[PDB]
Amino acid sequence: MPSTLTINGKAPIVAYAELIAARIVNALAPNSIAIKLVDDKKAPAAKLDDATEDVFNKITSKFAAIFDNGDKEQVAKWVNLAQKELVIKNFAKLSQSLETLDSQLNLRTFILGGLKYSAADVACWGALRSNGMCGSIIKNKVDVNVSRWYTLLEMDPIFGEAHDFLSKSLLELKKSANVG
Repeated sequence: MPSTLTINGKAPIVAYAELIAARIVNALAPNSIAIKLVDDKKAPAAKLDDATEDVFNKITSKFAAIFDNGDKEQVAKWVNLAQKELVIKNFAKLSQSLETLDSQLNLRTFILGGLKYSAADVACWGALRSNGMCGSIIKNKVDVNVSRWYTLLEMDPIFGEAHDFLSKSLLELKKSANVG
């Protein structure tokens, strides 16, 4: 019986990282996680089974067979940056954090430099997807490595259609609540 991941469409910072993690898991091990929707700003952004705290890392550690690339210390640093810094809508702070990631991606396709993306990439990509402030910073401060890495991952439906998946599912949720 699958784990359940609840994703909240009225969360002011949408749990993209968590959702993409789950998409990766089910892509490689179908029916591992059942996705459930809520649409209420007075509810957790995401919940794995009954866990509301440290949800990303709980998916990641639960499905360790899938998230099997990256020294865990090094993955944690970048997951921390995404969850503690890249989601925060502060221009100066976001500028600095984006510079750190840009420098990291200078000689690398993915954050930790494998052929495969890792949890580090999932967390940072999700964080930036959730944060509307970053687009212009990335452009105007010429974080072109971030730009190219973000576009690369965006062309992968697992990442780039997560928003559309969430918004069509929420539409169908409203349509079902509204049938007479």
